[PDB]
Amino acid sequence: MEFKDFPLKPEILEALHGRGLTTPTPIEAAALPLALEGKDLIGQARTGTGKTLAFALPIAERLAPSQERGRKPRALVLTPTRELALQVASELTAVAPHLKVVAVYGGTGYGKQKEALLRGADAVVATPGRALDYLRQGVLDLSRVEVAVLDEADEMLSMGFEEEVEALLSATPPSRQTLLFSATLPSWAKRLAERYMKNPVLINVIK
Amino acid sequence: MEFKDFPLKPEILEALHGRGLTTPTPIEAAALPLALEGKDLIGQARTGTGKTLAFALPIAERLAPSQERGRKPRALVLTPTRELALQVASELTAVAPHLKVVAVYGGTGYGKQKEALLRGADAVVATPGRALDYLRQGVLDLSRVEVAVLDEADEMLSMGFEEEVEALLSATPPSRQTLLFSATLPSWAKRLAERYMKNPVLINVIK
Ligand SMILES: Nc1ncnc2c1[nH]c(=O)n2[C@@H]1O[C@H](COP(=O)(O)O)[C@@H](O)[C@H]1O
Repeated sequence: MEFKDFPLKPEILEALHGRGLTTPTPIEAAALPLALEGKDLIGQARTGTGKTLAFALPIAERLAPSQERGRKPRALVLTPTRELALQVASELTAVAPHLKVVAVYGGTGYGKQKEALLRGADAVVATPGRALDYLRQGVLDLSRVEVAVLDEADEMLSMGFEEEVEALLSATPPSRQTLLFSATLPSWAKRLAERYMKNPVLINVIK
Repeated sequence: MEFKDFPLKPEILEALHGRGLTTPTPIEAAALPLALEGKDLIGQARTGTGKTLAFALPIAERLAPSQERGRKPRALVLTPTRELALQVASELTAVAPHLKVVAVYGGTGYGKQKEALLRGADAVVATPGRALDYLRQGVLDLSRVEVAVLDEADEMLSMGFEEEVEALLSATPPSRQTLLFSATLPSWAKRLAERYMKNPVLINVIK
């Protein structure tokens, strides 16, 4: 199946087409039917392998546009690094032209990102330490998150973000959809699946 | 996604709708994009009903009608039990109305099944012992198999059919597509995968 073969809004298919994005990777191909219907998934694939559309398209498809000033984000993507936050945000912004996407990461000041959150966001793509700095401040409100994504969860674990990731997920409604990407499914990932996911389907494309 | 949302032939969708089946189960939904594109998959789902369309629809879609007298099957579905051979043959028959499906199983004589095979077959659904016996007789020819399915591999193991299943797989062309369904993924299944499958994606829906 090409992306054209999935039940995607015409505007999303045209945004894909324009970027030369035609063909889901195998993890995407298997994940999309479930993810598009709101189901929780664990995607296990070789690190850095392409899987972004497995969560970006479900976010694009699930979230209608909003103009409401100071609205809280309806999608949260946690990723380990600024570099991945910037790359994912860019990919998501391109496939969800209707959504306000804000990247959040430390190693710079608070003002700029604080002002974006306070203005409005539909999707936040965040490194966990900086994201948590915001929740306890009262600036990041996670009470409307509909879709949470854990990107490169093994790296988040190796970096020592376990407690931050958990606290951030705990600040979201358990009624959300959760998508977990882990190369190796270590004990922490399995704890996440048990504590923070609902009957998640495992898709493993490490051949 | 409903079955109508996949790229299936209209006559196959009509066959499904005529059986009252509109919606894939999660295993079916996640499997179909890859299976319809000819890729190998391991589907980990509970024993019993709920998985047939993950292999029956790819078989229906992949195989064009043929009228050749005495033709050899292009799909082989192995089941652990005689009851399931009959059940799966019936299910496949219904969704592939353009194909001749022949059930092969013990617990009865050899004549009717042998006559059916000699007349010709597009798909054979078999228990492993009877299938290997007909292979040895030169009645069942597996040289044209394009799709091989192992439905309920765990029971095949517990019943002691490992040798027979491996011999049958070995008798088919390695160019084929292979779909393996297992509730537990025991070692034997993993070694079958390693030997007989091509970079399979694993999809585990067990709750
Ligand atoms: N279906 C798809 N087609 C093309 N590029 C994709 C894709 N899904 C996906 O995530 N990408 C990109 O592929 C990148 C990874 O590619 P890699 O490093 O494995 O060559 C990801 O970071 C994305 O930028």
